[PDB]
Amino acid sequence: SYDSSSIKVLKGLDAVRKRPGMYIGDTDDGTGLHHMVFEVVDNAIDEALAGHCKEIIVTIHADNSVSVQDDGRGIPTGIHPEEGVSAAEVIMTVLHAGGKFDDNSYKVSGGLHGVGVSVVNALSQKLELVIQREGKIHRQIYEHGVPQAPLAVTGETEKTGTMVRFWPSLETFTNVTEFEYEILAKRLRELSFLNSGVSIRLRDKRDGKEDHFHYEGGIKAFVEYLNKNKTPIHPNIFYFSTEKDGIGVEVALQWNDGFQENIYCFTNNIPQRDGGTHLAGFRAAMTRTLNAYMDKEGYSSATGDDAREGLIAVVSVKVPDPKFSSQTKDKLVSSEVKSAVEQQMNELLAEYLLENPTDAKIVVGKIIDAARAREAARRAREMT
Amino acid sequence: SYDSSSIKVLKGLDAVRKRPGMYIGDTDDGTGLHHMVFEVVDNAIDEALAGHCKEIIVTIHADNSVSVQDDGRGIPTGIHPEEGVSAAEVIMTVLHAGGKFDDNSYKVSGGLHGVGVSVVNALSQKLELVIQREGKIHRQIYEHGVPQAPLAVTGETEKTGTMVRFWPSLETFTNVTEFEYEILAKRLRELSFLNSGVSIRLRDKRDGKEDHFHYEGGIKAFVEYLNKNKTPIHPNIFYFSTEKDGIGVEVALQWNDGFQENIYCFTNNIPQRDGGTHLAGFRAAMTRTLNAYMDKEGYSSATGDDAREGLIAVVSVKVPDPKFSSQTKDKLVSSEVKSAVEQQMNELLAEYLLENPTDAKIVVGKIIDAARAREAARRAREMT
Ligand SMILES: Nc1ncnc2c1ncn2[C@@H]1O[C@H](COP(=O)(O)OP(=O)(O)NP(=O)(O)O)[C@@H](O)[C@H]1O
Ligand SMILES: Nc1ncnc2c1ncn2[C@@H]1O[C@H](COP(=O)(O)OP(=O)(O)NP(=O)(O)O)[C@@H](O)[C@H]1O
Ligand SMILES: [Cl-]
Ligand SMILES: [Cl-]
Ligand SMILES: [K+]
Ligand SMILES: [K+]
Ligand SMILES: [Mg+2]
Ligand SMILES: [Mg+2]
Ligand code: NA
Ligand code: NA
Repeated sequence: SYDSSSIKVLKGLDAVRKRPGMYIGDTDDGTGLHHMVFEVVDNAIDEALAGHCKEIIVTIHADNSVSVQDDGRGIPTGIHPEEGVSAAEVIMTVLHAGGKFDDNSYKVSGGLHGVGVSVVNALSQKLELVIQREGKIHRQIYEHGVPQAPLAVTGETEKTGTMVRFWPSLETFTNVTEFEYEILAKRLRELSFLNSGVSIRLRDKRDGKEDHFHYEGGIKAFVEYLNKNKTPIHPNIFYFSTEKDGIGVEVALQWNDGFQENIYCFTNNIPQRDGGTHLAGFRAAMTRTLNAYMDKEGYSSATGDDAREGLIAVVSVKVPDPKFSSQTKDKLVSSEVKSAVEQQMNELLAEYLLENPTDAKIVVGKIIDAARAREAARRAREMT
Repeated sequence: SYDSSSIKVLKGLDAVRKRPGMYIGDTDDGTGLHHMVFEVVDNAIDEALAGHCKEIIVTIHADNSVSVQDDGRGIPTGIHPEEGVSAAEVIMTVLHAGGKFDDNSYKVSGGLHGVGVSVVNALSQKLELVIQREGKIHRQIYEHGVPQAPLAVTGETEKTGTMVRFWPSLETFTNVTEFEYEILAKRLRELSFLNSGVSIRLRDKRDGKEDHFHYEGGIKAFVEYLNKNKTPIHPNIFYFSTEKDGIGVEVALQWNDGFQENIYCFTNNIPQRDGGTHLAGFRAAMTRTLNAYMDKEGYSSATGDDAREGLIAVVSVKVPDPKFSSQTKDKLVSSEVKSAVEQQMNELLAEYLLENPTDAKIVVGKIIDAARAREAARRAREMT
């Protein structure tokens, strides 16, 4: 019988547990599990982007929980007038609730959906929240998203910040259920490059391992680190940072003598594994600008792929209201960011090539050599 | 000032309009726009999977709206006791509300989130809903998701079905704002192959163009259609359909003399452009089974990629509760479907090769030739 009683409305966080795929991704291969940490980290990084957080401490506890402490402003603790409970509880228990739906609290933020930490809460057998703010320490415990008591003052403090510790639910997560130090370290190291001046610590209470990430030199240094084990073919890393028409575009890149292409794209410090409009705009501008240079200099045929070979690049955009295809933010689907990246790249890359002739001639040589190798491969295939 | 007044809860469908990327995808390149149609179509296809719908009519109207009519059971019209309005209105106005959170109404369905048509409604300047059910015709109009009046009986009928017509909001959709016949036709043709016995019609009132898709022969015929403009190298399409351990696995495939790999994956008739665990399980089983055969027959080194070359395959799984990484369902993230596909493929592909020696020897030859071409390409690159 298919009728009005067949229609069910999922309330609170029930939808997250029912359909975890669309909120956290793969609950079996470990990617979703670690994404739980990243949602919490991203919220602390947003306090850092806002200029309020200078230290983030991530700890893997010996009981397989993870905590993230920041020294930001603290999650608001006061009673939310409409909802009638602490704003912190609203944040933790309500989907599409948060402080990033305008630019008053965070001018630019990786967070935008009002979903992330409420997902972590929904999918955690236990979550502990400690907030330092307005001279007071506040604490609350959740179990499978359900607050055990209202947020309560437990003492006094001169400090501000938020600590979230969570124990993932094994009713949701399967197979890969332990946290992997290196997965967290990779992301935190990257975040240090992306946030100069923010101390990021990782501590593993299981074996005593720890790291302190506080790189200077930003995404240019990130490119150096990424080319460390490789062989850069020219010495001057191309770098710029601009802010035009509301959009920040920061790019660093350098070619090596290998044959892989590694372009790391970020939007408000969140990586897009699956690329997007920023990547599209980067590729379009590289192809145009190199072709223009080779034409002008009489080095001209090479395609976009030949320029890709041996390339390491970091593309980091800052966008007031970006659009991602999912909660996990693997792909940027904002057409105006393609235009911004493409335009800034076309201008500044052309200038780089004019200002650094030694590097330009090396890169042209590399593109030519890639095109020659591609044609030889093609001819060899045809002939078998 | 960052405090409890900074925290905002988005209600009703406001979150969909605020953050359309995570609900419909790209609102500028036309993919999201057409996805609006596909959400409505998928709901009608689910009535077909349930055995209640035998005809679906998709119409592109001259005012740039689209309608989808089905002859299924009809969206329930009775008052929802908890919500206090028609179940149809709950469906249209509430996220994570629907009839696919258990298997009582639809044993297997592409729909699972309780989100799709409410998104279409949220992002439409106008939506018209007409439901035929329990001897009555019911109608309701929405504007930007807001019902203009409660669902009302407008007359009598011996028929059942649902008609949704929507006019997309240009406050959300930009650039590509007109519907493209061929985009809809591709998907509807595919759905006809996937749903033998369901008549699917497409009509364009702008120019009078129409199609009637009612292919027989299922996914085997789909493979024929896909190889039509190519040159199959062996005559017997590998095909099976099984249902084991709660999971349906249906595969058809055939090699052609070209060099592309085209594997079309589906879960409950919804395509995964970005692949997933079904694709992973398919690839794993092809590699194992071909290698085993070549070893046994003394034809053995070829990798998984060499088997990929010239391959056309359709992989269609039927899953009680699949997991997708997003509302647009581009990627299947269900580890148990990898195991089911891999296991069924290993068994039945091995049998196919034993039963069809002429085809097996041709395919082995092709894999060998691909491996030879790959090595020649590699050697040619190294030598430049
Ligand atoms: N560490 C923190 N410090 C201060 N405020 C925080 C912190 N973590 C969360 N918040 C607040 O809680 C809100 C909700 O967080 P969350 O559910 O993660 O959604 P979001 O960050 O807004 N967006 P998203 O992560 O993309 O879903 C944020 O918008 C902030 O207002
Ligand atoms: N054409 C239809 N015929 C009958 N029932 C329908 C039809 N369209 C929608 N429904 C009902 O409306 C519910 C909500 O649809 P919708 O918001 O699209 O979510 P869903 O189909 O359940 N899941 P999803 O599409 O993955 O978000 C469905 O689960 C059905 O119960
Ligand atoms: Cl407050
Ligand atoms: Cl009813
Ligand atoms: K939230
Ligand atoms: K719905
Ligand atoms: Mg967040
Ligand atoms: Mg649906
Ligand atoms: Na914002
Ligand atoms: Na179901």
